[PDB]
Amino acid sequence: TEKDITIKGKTTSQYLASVVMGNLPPRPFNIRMRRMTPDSTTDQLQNKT
Amino acid sequence: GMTGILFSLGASMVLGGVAQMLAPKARTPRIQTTDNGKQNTYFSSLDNMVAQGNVLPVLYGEMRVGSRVVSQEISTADEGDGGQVVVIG
Repeated sequence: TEKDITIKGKTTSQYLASVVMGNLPPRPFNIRMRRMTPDSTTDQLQNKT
Repeated sequence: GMTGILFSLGASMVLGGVAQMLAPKARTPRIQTTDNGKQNTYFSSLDNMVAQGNVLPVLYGEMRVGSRVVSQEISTADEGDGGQVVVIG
């Protein structure tokens, strides 16, 4: 894991946030992301990333 | 042969002052009306100038002073200095 992210706000607008990292490893590589909050089950929750 | 017309000049030099015969005396700057009534210093620049006409200056001790700005740029910052502590709310 290179970096974590947590958001604890309340909004209904599409909010975009930028996070930077320093690329120490050389050579072309791959980058991935994983969501820890489980997917929505009902329509009452819509936290989509 | 002979070398006439010595024409001693000890009197002429004093005509401009005697303290100048041992010290060249410090130069003085001019006064700009636009810069109110402030007096410009010849050895300090508190204001931060623009890196272009002004030659690369030199420092010789103390003197919190300005600079010659080379690049000014304003952008959008990141949320988090580093580490894993990246909370927002």
